[PDB]
Amino acid sequence: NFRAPPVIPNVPFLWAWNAPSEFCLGKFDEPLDMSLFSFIGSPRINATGQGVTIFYVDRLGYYPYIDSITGVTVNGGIPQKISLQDHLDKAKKDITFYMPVDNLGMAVIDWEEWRPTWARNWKPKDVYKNRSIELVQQQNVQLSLTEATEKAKQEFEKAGKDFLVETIKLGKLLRPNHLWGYYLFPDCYNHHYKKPGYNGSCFNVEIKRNDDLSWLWNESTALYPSIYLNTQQSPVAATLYVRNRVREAIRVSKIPDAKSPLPVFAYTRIVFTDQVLKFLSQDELVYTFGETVALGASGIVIWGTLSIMRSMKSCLLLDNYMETILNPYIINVTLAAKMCSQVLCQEQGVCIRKNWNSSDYLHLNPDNFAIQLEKGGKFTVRGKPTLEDLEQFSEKFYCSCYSTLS
Amino acid sequence: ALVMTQTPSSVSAAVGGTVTINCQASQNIYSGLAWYQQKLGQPPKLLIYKASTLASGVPSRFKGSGSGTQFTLTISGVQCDDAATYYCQLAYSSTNVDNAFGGGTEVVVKGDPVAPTVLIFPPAADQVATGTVTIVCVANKYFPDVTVTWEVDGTTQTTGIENSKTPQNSADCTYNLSSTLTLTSTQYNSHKEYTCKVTQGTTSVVQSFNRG
Amino acid sequence: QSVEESGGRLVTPGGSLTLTCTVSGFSLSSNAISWVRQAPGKGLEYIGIISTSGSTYYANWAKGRFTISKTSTTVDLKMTSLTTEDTATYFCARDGAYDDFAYYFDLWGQGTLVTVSSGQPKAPSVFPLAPCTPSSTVTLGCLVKGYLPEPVTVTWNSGTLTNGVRTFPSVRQSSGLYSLSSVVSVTSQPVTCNVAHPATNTKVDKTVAPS
Ligand SMILES: *[C@@H]1O[C@H](CO)[C@@H](O[C@@H]2O[C@H](CO)[C@@H](O)[C@H](O)[C@H]2NC(C)=O)[C@H](O)[C@H]1NC(C)=O
Ligand SMILES: *[C@@H]1O[C@H](CO)[C@@H](O)[C@H](O)[C@H]1NC(C)=O
Ligand SMILES: *[C@@H]1O[C@H](CO)[C@@H](O)[C@H](O)[C@H]1NC(C)=O
Repeated sequence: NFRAPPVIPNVPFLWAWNAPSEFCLGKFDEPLDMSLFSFIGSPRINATGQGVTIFYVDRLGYYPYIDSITGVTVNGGIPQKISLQDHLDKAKKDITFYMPVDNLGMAVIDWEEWRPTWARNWKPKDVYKNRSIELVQQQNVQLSLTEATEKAKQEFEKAGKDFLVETIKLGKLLRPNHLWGYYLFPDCYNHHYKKPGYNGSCFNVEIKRNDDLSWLWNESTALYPSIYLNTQQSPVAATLYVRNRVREAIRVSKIPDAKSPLPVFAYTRIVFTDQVLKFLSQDELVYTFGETVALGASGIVIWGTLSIMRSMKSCLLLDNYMETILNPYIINVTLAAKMCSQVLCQEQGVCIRKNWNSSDYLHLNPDNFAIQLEKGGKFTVRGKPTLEDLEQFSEKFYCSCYSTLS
Repeated sequence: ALVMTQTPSSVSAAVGGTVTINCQASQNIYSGLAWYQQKLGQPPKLLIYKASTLASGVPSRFKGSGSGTQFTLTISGVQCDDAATYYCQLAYSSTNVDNAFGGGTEVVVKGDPVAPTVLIFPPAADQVATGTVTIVCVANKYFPDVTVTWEVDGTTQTTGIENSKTPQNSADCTYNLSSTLTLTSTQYNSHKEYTCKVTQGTTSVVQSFNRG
Repeated sequence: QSVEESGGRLVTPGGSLTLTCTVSGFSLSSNAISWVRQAPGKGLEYIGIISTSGSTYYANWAKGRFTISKTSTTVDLKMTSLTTEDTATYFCARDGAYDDFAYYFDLWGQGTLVTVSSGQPKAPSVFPLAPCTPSSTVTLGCLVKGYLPEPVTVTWNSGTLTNGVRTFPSVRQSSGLYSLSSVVSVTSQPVTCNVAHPATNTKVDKTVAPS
């Protein structure tokens, strides 16, 4: 099983940071501790941070959506009623605006209100089917409710897929030095983690759905699944959940090309999705990031809000998190991965675990190494590996080829 | 137990191109194996700083090659300038169980032969009164190695022979040898003539001296 | 940069000893340091290695006896339970940082001699060697005999007569005593031998003139 080639040379595992924290000047007036970060993005509406731009629902043309909260239908609410000619024109206007100069980066299109496959629209997303029936009734009265509901599915699938394929293809052939992709695709659906006898193993039908959603993967360049966490799970439950999500995200990458699979930039968060103020301790970071470094992903993209990046106390707390927990772990895993490559593979790629249903990881043995901070904030790594570390890695782990270094 | 074995332990190859000194192992070692060179009386010198990569200052066009558990260092250009003893060392920080350095390899160079010339040195004053006497024979610019014999007024001693041999030359691979014989004062006064003999074969060099 | 050993001396069986290795031109937190020994007429043996993080690795024959340590400038070795099997010359090697995950030593020192015996020190006895038709060029020599610890240095005319010098390796005897000889050649003005023994700290001068 091969793997994608690195976008930036001398970096096999890449990090992206997409949050509006570009304003706050960290601590001691130092603006940026982002040396480890190859790509830095800013979602502010007027901002022009090239690295990782992202077009939300409110931009990039005339995207239709019925607001779930009490609100009005916008641009029709269904992909059936859209002009499909003004959309591409305003999208061209937006593409001209948000990247006047062509530069390397990844653009993500954040559109989730409806899902382009029928039968994934259980409550509260049943609305897009209600309307999808009644419109047909307003065109023909011969057909009963059964026939109207049947023909509803043939005015939402075609509509949505012709929407998104074209919204990409005005991006892929125009400014191809960027990396285009939709947010949160694929998905597997793990919501049964409270019932007894829980194993996160995605149910059969969801795998069938994403397997037959194969038309979209042939369009985008990069994938961006979500490996979010909440505080209702247990250690084993969280490990299995993350493991299976990422494993599916890696299996869906075999289809668009079977020799040089895509880049998977795991969209993650450093905050619990149930409590949006409590960070992840190091053990949670293990089965969030280390389970990703150790399964073959091309990199990790973190995401934020303004919830933890507006107040100055928030700036201080995030500065402490960066200087105590996150950056040391980033160097830990990255240096483990680069050492794996250079020693055990001769840099033919990145190494991937033998049996995934296991708690093996890519970490630096504390009895040999020392990751420290010298004065000035530039990290330094001291120490070299022993032979026993390489032996245990070469038994647990194994390597595989790159897309260019086979 | 990481055991690393060197074969050969001494190589004798004339001017031309000589063998690749080896190194074995028992635990898998990827590429952390270094080779060193040490002339007699001097600290070693780093020649190959991986299984294959040469360091700056290696004009003898060495080139090492290998991986896995068996490794070699090839001597491409050998003359009378690259005579020393070579070594292999595992380069990763030693495991709990280890044995890094090998048994060592030695290089014998058979250059152009030379003729020797024996110098015999009688024991000056203030040496016979102290109690023990010595006779010194020095063989200068000879190759290959010789054998030393003595004739003490017709008596060939067997005990009391000390030999010392120089490192190989950096001009013509020539050797220099020093030999000493030690005896008691009464035994020295018991005879008159001494003869030091250096032997290579059909050709033999003899020096002699008699008291008075 | 430089690496210089010190501390090698004479010791008695059953005791303990400490060697030091001094550096100049770099720092010990960026380059590592290794200790190796060589028994007379045998091979190099690996005693240990010190990483950049303070970790110390030894070989299994040495665990329980040897211990390394670092300072701001000097790296020291300490040993115990000394027997007759520990006589050697001790080197100090520095890692030149050619690789990011392995040690490779480029800069070496000179070496310290450790002698383990139950005796007491002696001083050498220096004699002249002058041959008994004479030519314009002659060969003279100096014989050094009977000294317990190595090494003994011999020089000619304050070192100015540095042409045609020939110095020979020492030899151990059955009484625990050494020997050595030196020779030079000169156009026939008398030659002078300076013989120095640091261990007994004696300097002896000899004037050699042909008979
Ligand atoms: C690199 O990260 C790993 C994982 O966090 C560290 O290994 C853990 O270290 C803690 C601290 O002592 C132990 O309690 C755990 O048992 C270790 N293993 C795990 C969590 O699987 C490792 O120490 C880090 N490297 C350095 C140099 O700090
Ligand atoms: C329309 O939506 C409501 C809730 O939004 C749901 O209860 C109802 O069943 C839907 N209509 C149909 C025909 O499913
Ligand atoms: C995983 O979950 C489902 C439960 O329906 C099933 O595939 C299987 O029984 C489970 N595996 C276990 C419990 O090992």
